[PDB]
Amino acid sequence: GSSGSSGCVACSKPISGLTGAKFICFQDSQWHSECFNCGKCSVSLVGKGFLTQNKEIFCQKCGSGMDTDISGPSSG
Ligand SMILES: [Zn+2]
Ligand SMILES: [Zn+2]
Repeated sequence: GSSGSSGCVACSKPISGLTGAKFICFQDSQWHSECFNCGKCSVSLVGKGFLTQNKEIFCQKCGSGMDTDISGPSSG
């Protein structure tokens, strides 16, 4: 996206380019190590495998899309 610059999606600070910092590039957006985590709990996703549903980033346990039943997790 050559139209402008940006900062860490999680804090908007300007990333120190390729100066040697530890960063992640997901969907061309910028994330820092300390800012890469499960949206539902904040556990660091740096190391562990992450999940992506509804464009959101979650941990395995939280994103466990178990095909339990077609009723239960709804108003009933
Ligand atoms: Zn940050
Ligand atoms: Zn979680």
